[PDB]
Amino acid sequence: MQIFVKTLTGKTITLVVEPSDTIENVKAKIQDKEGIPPDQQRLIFAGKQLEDGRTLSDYNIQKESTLHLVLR
Ligand SMILES: [Zn+2]
Ligand SMILES: [Zn+2]
Repeated sequence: MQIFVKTLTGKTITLVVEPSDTIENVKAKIQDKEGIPPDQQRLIFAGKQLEDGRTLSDYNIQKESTLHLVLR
């Protein structure tokens, strides 16, 4: 399973994930890719604000979904 995270400049990060990954796990992967601290990261999927402790499955994030990094 992979997801796409678009940064604030529109750069695409491609991540390998699992349905049970938390948003906090995803923020750690974005930090390794781009050097963005997790506390600087805010993510949305389909208009929903994603919380660190909830999982991809909890938000119905699927293969090939796109998330966005948005302003903190
Ligand atoms: Zn696993
Ligand atoms: Zn994982």
